[PDB]
Amino acid sequence: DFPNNKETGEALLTPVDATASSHDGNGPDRLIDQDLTTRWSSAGDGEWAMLDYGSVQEFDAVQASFSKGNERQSKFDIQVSVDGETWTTVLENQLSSGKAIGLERFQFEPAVKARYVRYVGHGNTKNGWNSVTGLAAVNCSINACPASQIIT
Ligand code: NA
Repeated sequence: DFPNNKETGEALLTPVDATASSHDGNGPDRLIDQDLTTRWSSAGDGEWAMLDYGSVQEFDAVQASFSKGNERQSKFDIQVSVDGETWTTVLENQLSSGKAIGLERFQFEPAVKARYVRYVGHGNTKNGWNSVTGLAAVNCSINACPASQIIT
């Protein structure tokens, strides 16, 4: 329902750091490697993974791909922050499609200011695991927001 999305745009920004509240060895670096075969995994409600973009940027969406994303739905919020201390929730009570392993986009408007973007997990529809294979913040005004990342 965002009709101004485009199929091409500028390169996605590269985070300067990716961190997490915890993980099982499958660390948050595996969010940012453009590889569906690697994941961040952390069990429990409220565990998080955070991307630091190094400076304040504007974003109106995330794209995320989910472990076993064709078998179960992941539950999550997205928060952002200018300073890394005060957080704003931009997406709440999100649910992945449960219908694909590739990138899915979760978009809002308008774009907001953020240096730091974080995925706050609430497990999945089968169990408490937060297991994500890819995460990136995006700005649909300047980056591609492909129709193929709307799953249904
Ligand atoms: Na990965």
